[PDB]
Amino acid sequence: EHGHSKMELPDYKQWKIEGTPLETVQEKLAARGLRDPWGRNEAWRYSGGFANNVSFVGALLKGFKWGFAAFVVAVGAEYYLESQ
Amino acid sequence: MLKIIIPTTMLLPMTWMSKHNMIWINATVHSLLISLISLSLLNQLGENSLNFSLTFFSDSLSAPLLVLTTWLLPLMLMASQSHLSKETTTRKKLYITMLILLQLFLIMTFTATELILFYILFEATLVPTLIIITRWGNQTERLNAGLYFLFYTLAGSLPLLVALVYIQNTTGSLNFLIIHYWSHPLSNSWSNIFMWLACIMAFMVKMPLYGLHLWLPKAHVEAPIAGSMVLAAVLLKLGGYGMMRITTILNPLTNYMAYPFLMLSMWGMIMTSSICLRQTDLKSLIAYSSVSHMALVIVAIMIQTPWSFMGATALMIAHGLTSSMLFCLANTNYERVHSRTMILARGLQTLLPLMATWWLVASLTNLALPPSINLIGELFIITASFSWSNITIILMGMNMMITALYSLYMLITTQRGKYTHHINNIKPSFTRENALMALHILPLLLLTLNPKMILGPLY
Amino acid sequence: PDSWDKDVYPEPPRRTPAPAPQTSLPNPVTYLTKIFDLLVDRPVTLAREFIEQQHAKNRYYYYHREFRRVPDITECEEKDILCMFEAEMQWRRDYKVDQEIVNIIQERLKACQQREGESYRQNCAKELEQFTQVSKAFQDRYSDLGAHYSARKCLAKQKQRMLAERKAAKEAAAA
Amino acid sequence: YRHSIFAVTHVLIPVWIIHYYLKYHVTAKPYTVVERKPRIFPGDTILETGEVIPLMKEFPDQH
Amino acid sequence: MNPFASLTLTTLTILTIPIMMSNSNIYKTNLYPNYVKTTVSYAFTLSLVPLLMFM
Amino acid sequence: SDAPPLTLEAIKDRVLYVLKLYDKIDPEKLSVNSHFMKDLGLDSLDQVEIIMAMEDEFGFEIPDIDAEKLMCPQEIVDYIADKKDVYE
Amino acid sequence: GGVHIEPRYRQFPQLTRSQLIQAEFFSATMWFWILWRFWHDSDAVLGHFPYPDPSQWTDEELGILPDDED
Amino acid sequence: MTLCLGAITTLFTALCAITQNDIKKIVAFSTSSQLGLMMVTIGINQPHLAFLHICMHAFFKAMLFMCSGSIIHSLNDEQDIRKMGGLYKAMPFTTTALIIGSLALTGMPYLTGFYSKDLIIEAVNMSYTNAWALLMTLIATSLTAAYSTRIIFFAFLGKPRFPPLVLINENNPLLINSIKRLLIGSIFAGFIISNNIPPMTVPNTTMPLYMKMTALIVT
Amino acid sequence: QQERDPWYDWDHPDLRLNWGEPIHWDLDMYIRNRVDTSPTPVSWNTMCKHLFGFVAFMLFMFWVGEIYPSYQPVGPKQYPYNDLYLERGGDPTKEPEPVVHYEI
Amino acid sequence: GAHLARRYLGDASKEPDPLRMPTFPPDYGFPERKEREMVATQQEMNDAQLMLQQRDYCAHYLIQLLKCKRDSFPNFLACKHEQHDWDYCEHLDYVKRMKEFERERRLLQRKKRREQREAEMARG
Amino acid sequence: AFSAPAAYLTHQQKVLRLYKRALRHLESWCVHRDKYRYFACLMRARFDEHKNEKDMVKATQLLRQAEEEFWYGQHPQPYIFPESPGGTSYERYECYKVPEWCLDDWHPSEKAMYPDYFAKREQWKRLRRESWEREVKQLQEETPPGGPRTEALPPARKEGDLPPLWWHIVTRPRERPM
Amino acid sequence: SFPKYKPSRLATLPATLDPAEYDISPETRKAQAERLAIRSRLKREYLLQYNDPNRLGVIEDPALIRWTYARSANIYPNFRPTPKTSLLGALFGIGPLFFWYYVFKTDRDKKEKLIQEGKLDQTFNISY
Ligand SMILES: CCCCCCCCCCCCCCCCC[C@@H](O)O[C@H](CO[C@H](O)CCCCCCCCCCCCCCC)COP(=O)(O)OCC[N+](C)(C)C
Ligand SMILES: CCCCCCCC/C=C/CCCCCCCC(=O)OC[C@H](COP(=O)(O)OCCN)OC(=O)CCCCCCC/C=C/CCCCCCCC
Ligand SMILES: CCCCCCCCCCCC(=O)SCCNC(=O)CCNC(=O)[C@H](O)C(C)(C)COP(=O)(O)O
Repeated sequence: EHGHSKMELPDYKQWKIEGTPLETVQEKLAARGLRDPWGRNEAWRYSGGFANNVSFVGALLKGFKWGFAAFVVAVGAEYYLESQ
Repeated sequence: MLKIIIPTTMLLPMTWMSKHNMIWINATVHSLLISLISLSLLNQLGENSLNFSLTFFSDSLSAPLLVLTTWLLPLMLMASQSHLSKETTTRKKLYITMLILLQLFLIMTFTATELILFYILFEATLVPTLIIITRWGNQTERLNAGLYFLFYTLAGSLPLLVALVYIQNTTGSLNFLIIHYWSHPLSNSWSNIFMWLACIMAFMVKMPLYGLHLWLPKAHVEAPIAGSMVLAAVLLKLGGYGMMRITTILNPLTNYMAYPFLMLSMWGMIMTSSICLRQTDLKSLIAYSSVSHMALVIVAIMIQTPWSFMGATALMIAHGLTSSMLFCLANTNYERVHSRTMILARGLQTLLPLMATWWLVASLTNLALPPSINLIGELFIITASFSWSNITIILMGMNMMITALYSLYMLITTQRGKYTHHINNIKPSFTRENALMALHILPLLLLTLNPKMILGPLY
Repeated sequence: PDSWDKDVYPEPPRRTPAPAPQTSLPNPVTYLTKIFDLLVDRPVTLAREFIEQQHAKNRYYYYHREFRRVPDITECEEKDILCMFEAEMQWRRDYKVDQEIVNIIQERLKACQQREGESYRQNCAKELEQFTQVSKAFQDRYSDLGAHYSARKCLAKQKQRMLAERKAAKEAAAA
Repeated sequence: YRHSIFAVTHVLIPVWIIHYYLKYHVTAKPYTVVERKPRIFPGDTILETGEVIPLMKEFPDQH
Repeated sequence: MNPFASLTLTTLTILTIPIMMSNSNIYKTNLYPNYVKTTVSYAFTLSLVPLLMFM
Repeated sequence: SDAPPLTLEAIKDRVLYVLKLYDKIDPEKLSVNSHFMKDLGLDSLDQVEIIMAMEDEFGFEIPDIDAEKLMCPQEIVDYIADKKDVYE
Repeated sequence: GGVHIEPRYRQFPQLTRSQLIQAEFFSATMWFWILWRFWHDSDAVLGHFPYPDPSQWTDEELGILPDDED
Repeated sequence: MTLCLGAITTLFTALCAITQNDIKKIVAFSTSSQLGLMMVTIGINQPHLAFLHICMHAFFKAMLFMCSGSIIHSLNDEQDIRKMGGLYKAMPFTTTALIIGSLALTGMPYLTGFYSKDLIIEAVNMSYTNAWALLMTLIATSLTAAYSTRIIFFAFLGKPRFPPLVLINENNPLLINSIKRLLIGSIFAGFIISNNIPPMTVPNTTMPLYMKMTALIVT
Repeated sequence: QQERDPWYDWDHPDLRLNWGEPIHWDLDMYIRNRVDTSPTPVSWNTMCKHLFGFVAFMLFMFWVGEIYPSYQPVGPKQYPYNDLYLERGGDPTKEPEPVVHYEI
Repeated sequence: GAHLARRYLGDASKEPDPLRMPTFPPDYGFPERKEREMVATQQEMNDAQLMLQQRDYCAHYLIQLLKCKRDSFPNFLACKHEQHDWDYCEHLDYVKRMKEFERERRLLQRKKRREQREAEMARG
Repeated sequence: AFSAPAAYLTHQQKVLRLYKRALRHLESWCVHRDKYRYFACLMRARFDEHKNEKDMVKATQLLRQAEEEFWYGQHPQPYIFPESPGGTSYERYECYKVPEWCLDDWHPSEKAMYPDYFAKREQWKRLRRESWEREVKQLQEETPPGGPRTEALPPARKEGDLPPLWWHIVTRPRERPM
Repeated sequence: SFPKYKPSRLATLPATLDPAEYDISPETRKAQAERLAIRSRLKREYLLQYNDPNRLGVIEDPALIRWTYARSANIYPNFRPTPKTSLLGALFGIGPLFFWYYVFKTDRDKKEKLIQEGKLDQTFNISY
C-alpha cells in the first residue's frame, strides 16, 4: 500500500506576487530599473496555509489559554473544598 | 610424556602409507585426536612440576605452549589443503611430513629437562621451517628470506652453545631442576657480562628484538600460509620460553644488563606500531604487529616480576592465536586476488559478510578488547612496568592507541568502502575457511573464561 | 549459615527497624514483595527441597588433606638436594597459606566498608588496622624476591633484615 | 495470549534461576552479598531484640 | 529472600535473551525489532521495583 | 521515505510547471522540445538560472559540466530520469 | 500503522485533528503544571527566608566596644 | 582542574553551537555543553547533583533528538535549517514537543531542567570557586538560550523553504507514542524524582534576591 | 585526494584514481580517510594565530581567577564534636585539643 | 559580592581572608561567650549515618525529616513541616556565620583604627 | 559526470561556473526567499554590466578579480544538497550496491527462485557476447590512429549494432537498491 | 581590495586563485591537449580490458605494481651514504633510546635512594 492516487498539479496562473513581500522586492527593484524573473516561482510559499505566521512569544504560549482555564477551575475547586 | 610423542611419530608412517586422496582427512583427524590427548597436561600443581622422567617434564608454562603447538597442526593442514591442490602426491606427503617433524621438534623442545637437549631441538626446529619457506614459496625472494632467517638465528645461537657448555663445565649440570635449586649469584664481571650476553642474545633474536627484527617480515611475507602460521604462533614464543627458563642463573646481573634491551623494546614497539600505519601489505603489517607484541613480551620478561611472567605467558598464547587467524584471513583474500596488497581489493564486507565478521573479531582481539586474554596479558605487563617505573605507562599508552589505529585501519581499508569494480573472481567463502576461522577464534573466547589456565607457574 | 564459620568472618547482630506506617495508604512495597514471594520463592523452595531429598538419598564425603611438618631450609645442608626439595615445597605451601590469609583479611575489610555504609571511616578502624598489620607482615617476607623466588632467597632477606635490626638495637643501646 | 507466555518464558523463568542461584549458591559463601545495615532512627524498635531507641533531647520547638 | 538482588540481576539477565535468540529463526523475520522493544520495556518495568525499594 | 514512485509524466509536468512560472518565457509559446538559446531567445545566464530552479525543485544539483550543455526541456527530463532511474 | 495521506505539491499538507488536539492538550497540560506549581510552591523561585543586611546590625550583638576599652 | 575543564568545554561548545546550520550538530554541541556543566558541578564537590543533571538531561535531550529526527525524516533527509521554514502549523506535535524540550533545556521554573540546572547555578554561585569559571558558566547559559531560540526560529517560524513536493507526515503511532512518553518524562520526572529521593547535601536556603534570580535573568 | 574532482568518472570512485595514471608516493597518507590539503576559507596562519590566541587567553584568565577567587561574606562551616574528630579518621586514644564554637 | 570589589581593588588588610577566619579570640568582644548546643549524640547520629558534611548543628531536624521520609513513603509530600524546620535551622546557621564574618570585619576595622590612632599620637 | 571532460575551460565556462558558485553561496547567505531574490537580481545586474566587453586582457582582469572577492565572502559553511559530494547522505547507499556478476555465483537452490529473472539475464548475456565482439571491431576501425584524443565514445552506426562499451553503463546496480 | 589568502602546506592554493591558469598560451593548450590524450588512451585501454565478457580476473595495474615496488624493494639499492642520511639516521635511531634510558635511569635512581632512606611509604604495596 503506497501513495498511488495520480496527484495532479495546480494551475500555474494561481501564483501571483501580489500580497507578498516579493511585491515589495519588485518595488525596490523597479526603483533601480530591475525586475526579478523568478518572482512567481516562489509565491506559493506565501499563498496557502503558509500565509499566516506566529511570533516567538506566541509560539512559546501554544497552550497558555487552556492551561490557564484549567488552572483557575482547579484553584477554585480547591478553595471551595478546603474551606469546609 | 611419550603418550603424546609416539602418536606424533606414528603420524609419519600413517601419512606415507595413506591412499593418494585420503592424506588430508587422515592427518586432520589424527592431529585433532593428538591435540585432545595433549589436554591432559593442563592439570598442573602448585608444587614443583609434572616430572614424567629424567628426560621430559611438564610445567604450567610448558603446558599451554604444548597444547597450542598440538592444536596448530590441524589448522595448518586445513589452510594448506587449498593451494597444494595441483601438486603431486609425493610432494604433498613431504609437506605433511615437514609439518609433523616441526610439531615433534617443538613438543620435545618444550619439555626438555636438560638445556643442551633444549638447544638441540630449538635449533632442529630450524630445518623444516627453512625448507618449507624456500621450497613451497611463491616469490623469488624466498631464498633470501630463508638465508636471513637461518643466519640471524645461527649468529644469535652459536655463542649460546659455548655459554651452555662452559656453564656445565663450571656448575656440573645443565638440568633445569638442579640449576634452579643450586642457583648462585653472578658477580658483576666482564666475563659474567659476556656470559649473560651469550645466554640472552640467542633468545632475543627470535622474539625478535627491535634491533634484530629484520628477518621476520621477509620470512613471514615469503612463507606459505602454514609457514606463516607456525612462525607467528609458536616459533616466536621459543625465545620467550628460553628467556624465562634461563634467566634464573642470570640474576643479580640482569638489573644492570637489562637497560639496553628495555629501552630498545619500549621504543621499538612504538616504532613498529607506527610502521604498521604506513604499509602497503597485509602480511608485512601483521608481521610488524607481531614484532610490537613480542617487544612487549620482552619488556615483561626483562622486568622479571610475577605479574610480568603471568602477563607474558597470557600475551604469548593470545598473540599466537590472533596472529595465526590474521594470517589465515590475509591468505583467504590472497587466494582470490593473487596480489596480497590491501588497496587493490576493497569493500569485501558487501561481498563476503561472514568473512567480514571474522575480520572484525580478529581485529578486535588484536586490539586487546576486554575481557580477552590479550588485554589480560597487556594489563598485567603494563601494571608490572608501572611498578617498575611510573614513566613507562606513557610509552605503553602510545602503544595501545597506535595499535588500535592500525588494527581498525586494516579493518577499514579492505572491508569497508566501495568494492573494486574490475575484480569479478571473488567467489563465496568456502566452509573450510569459515571452519578455520571458527577454530581459530573459539579457543580465545573459551580461555577468557579460565585465565588461570594460561597464566604460567607464578599464578 | 553452617556452610562457613561465623568466627572467621565476623558479622554484627544486624539490628533492623520495625515498619511504622504513619498513613493509612497501602504501600506498594509490601504487596509487591508478597506477590513476589508467592510467584518466585515458593517454587524455588520446593525445587530445593526436592533436590535436597535427592541428595540425601545418595551420600558421600571428601576429606581435607593434612600435611606433616618437614625440616625447613635452615635445617638443610649446603648441597643436600633432598632436604632442600622438601623445604622448598613446604615454603611454597606456607606462601600459599599466607596469600589466602591476606585474602581473608581483605575480604573482611571490604565487607566492613560496604556494611557500615556512610560511617565506614569510623566503624571499620579495627579491620583497617588488622589489614595494615597483616600487610606489613606479608610484605616483609616476600616483597622483593621477584620471579624465580625461593626459600633460600627469603631466608637471605630475613637474615639481612635481622642483622639490620640487631645493629640498630646495639647502636640504640650503646647510644 | 502473546503477553502471557512471554512474561513467563522471559521474566518468570529467568528470575527462578537467579533467585535459586543467589539464595543457595552465592549466599552459601561468606561476604558475597552485603547489605547496607539500614538506618536506625530514634523511637524505632528492632524485631530481633525488641528494645526501643530512646527519644531525643526535646529541643525547643518554634516555627 | 530480599528480592532486591534477584530483581536487580534479573533485569540485566533478561536484557541479554534477544542476543541469545539472534541466531534463532525470529532474527530472520520482521518481528525482531518488536521483540527487542518488548524485552526492553519489560526490563524497565521490572527494574522499577528495586527503585521503589530504595525509595 | 514514503516517497511516491515519480514517473516521466510527473517529471515533465514539474519541468513545464517551473518553466511556465518563469516570467521571461510566455507560457503559450514554449514546448517540450523548444530550444533555450534560439526558440526562446534566452541568455546563457538565463539557462543557468533555469538549472538553479531545476536543482531547487528536484532536491538534487546537476554537475556543471552536464548542466552547461542542457538546452531543451526534453533532454533535461531525459537526463534527470537517467539520474533517478525512472521506469516509465 | 497510520492513515493514507497523499503528497500535496506546494499547498499546506493535510492535518489530522488527532495530532492537533494531542499537541494542544499536551501544551495546555504543561502550562497548567507550571501554573499549579507556581501557586502551590512559589518560594522555590522567590525564596522563603529574607536575606539579612550586615550594615543594619547594631554593635551590641556583634561584640563591639567604643574604640577605647580594647 | 575538573571545574576549569568543564567551564571551558561548556563555553567553547555553546559558542560553536550558536552559529551552526546543521540541527544535529547544534544539538550535539548542546549535549557537549551540558557535559561541561556536569563536570563543573563535579568540580565544586556536588556529585549527586551532577547525577540528577545526568538523569534529567537524558530525558529532555533524547526527546530533542526525537524531534530533530522527525523533522529530518519528514523533509526527505534534509538536515540543514536553511531548507526548513514554517513547521509550527505544518507539523504541530513535533512542534510542541520541541518547544517543551527547548524550555526544559533552558530551565523553566518547575520544569525537569529547573530542578537540576537551577541547583547547578545556585551551587556554583554559592561556592568558593574560580571567578572565571563562574563567568564562563553564566555565558554558557546565555549561549544555551541563544542556540535554543536559534533552532526554534530557523526551523519553526519563518516561511517554508523546503522543496515544493511536500511529503510532511506524522500520523504514525510509533513516533507519537515514543515522543509523548519522553514528553511526560520531561514534564514530571524532575519533580517526582527530586521529591522522592532522600536529601544528600546542604541547601543554599538563604540567598540574595538578585543572586537567586541570576539564572532566570541570564536565560 | 579529497580535493580531486568528485564529479569525474574515476575508475576507482572512492579513492578518486584512474587505472593507468601514476600513483603519488604518499598516496596511502592521502586517502580521504586521513590528512587532506583542501584549501580553507581562512588562511592557515590566521587560524593558527586565532586558535593559539584563544587557547592562551583562556589559560591565563583561568590562572587569574585562581589568583582571585569568589566566595560569600561568611565564616567557615562549624562542626560539633571536636571538628568531627572521632568519625573523621578516628584515633580515640589521643584526646585532641577541644574546640568550642562561638555563639553569636 | 560587593566585598570582592572592596578587597581586590581596595585595601587587602581592610577585610579578612576567609581561609584563616577567625583571627581573633572568641570572647574578645564580650566576656559572656556562650557555647553552642547539641541535641543529637554520637550513637544515634551514627545510627542515622547521614553523611560527614551533613553532620552539622542542624542534625535533629534532618533526622526527623528522614523519619517522615521513611514512615510516610507513598505520600512523599506528607511531612513538609520538618523540611521547613531543617531549612530554617540551616538558615539560622548561615545567618550566624554571616554575623561572625561581619563581627570579625568590624573588629579588624576598629583594630586598624587603633594602630592608626596610636601612630598619630606617637608622631605627635 | 556522464559527459567526457574537455581539454580546458573557456572564459565563458569559467564565468558561468563563477556565477553558479556565487549565486549558490549568496543563497546560503540569504536564508529567506525574498532577501535572496533581491540580492540575486542585484548580483545578476552587476554581472551583466561587463557582458559586451571585448578586450580579452580586460576579460581576464574581470572574473579572476571577482574570484578573489568570491573567496573572501564564500560563506565557510555553504548549503550542500544531501546527495552531493559534500552532503550528509553522499554515499549512504554505496554499501547496498552489489555487482551483477555476483548472481553468477548463486547456488542452484537460490536460482530456483526467480527463474524468469535468470532467463532474461541469460538473454542479456547472449546479447552482450555478440555485441562486444562487434564493438571491438567497430571501435578499432573508428578510433583515430595513434590513440584516442578525447575520452568520448562514438555511438552505434549500423542496424544491429549497440553502443560500444555499454555493458557496465547499462548494468548499474541502482541509485537506491535497498 | 580584500585580505589576501596565504597558502600553506596543509592548506594549498585554491584552483581558481592560481596566477598560472590565467596566463594562457598555445604551448599550454597543447600541453593540456596531450595530457588529456594520454589520460584518454589509458581510459580506453582500461575500458577495453574491463568490458570484455571473456575476462574473469583482476585487471593488473602496472602503476600499482610500480608504486609498491618503489615503496618497498627499490629503497636500499638507491641508498647513498650522505651527511643528511647519516645525521637523520643517527638522530632518529639513537637519540630517543638514550633519552629514555636517561629518564628511566634517573627515575629508578631516585626511587632506590628513597627506599634506602625509607621515606617512601610503601604500605599496602604487595603486588609487583
Ligand atoms: C644493533 C641492534 C641491537 C643489538 C643488541 C644491543 C644490546 C647489547 C649492548 C650491550 C649493553 C652494554 C654492554 C656493557 C655494559 C657495562 C656497563 C657500562 O656501560 O657502564 C660503565 C662501563 O664503562 C664503559 O662503558 C667501559 C666499556 C666501554 C667499551 C664498550 C663499547 C661502547 C660502545 C660499543 C657498542 C657496540 C655494541 C655492538 C657490537 C657489535 C660502568 O663503568 P665501570 O664501573 O668501569 O664498569 C662496570 C662493569 N664491571 C663491574 C664489570 C667492571
Ligand atoms: C649483538 C649481540 C651483543 C654483542 C655485544 C658484544 C659484541 C662484541 C663481542 C664480539 C665477540 C668477542 C669474542 C671474545 C669475547 C671474550 C669473552 C670471554 O672470553 O668471556 C668468557 C667467560 C669467562 O672466560 P674465562 O677465561 O673462562 O674465565 C676465567 C677468568 N674469569 O666465560 C663465558 O661466559 C663463556 C661464554 C661465551 C661468551 C660469548 C662470546 C660471544 C659474545 C657474546 C654474545 C653477544 C653477541 C650475540 C650476537 C647477536 C646476533 C643475533
Ligand atoms: C557571496 C560570494 C561573493 C562572490 C563574488 C562574485 C563577483 C561578481 C562580479 C564579477 C563581474 C563579472 O561579470 S566577470 C567579467 C568576465 N568577462 C566577460 O564576462 C566578457 C564576456 N562575457 C561572457 O562571455 C559571458 O559568457 C556572458 C556574455 C555574460 C554570457 O555568456 P552566454 O551568452 O554564453 O551565456
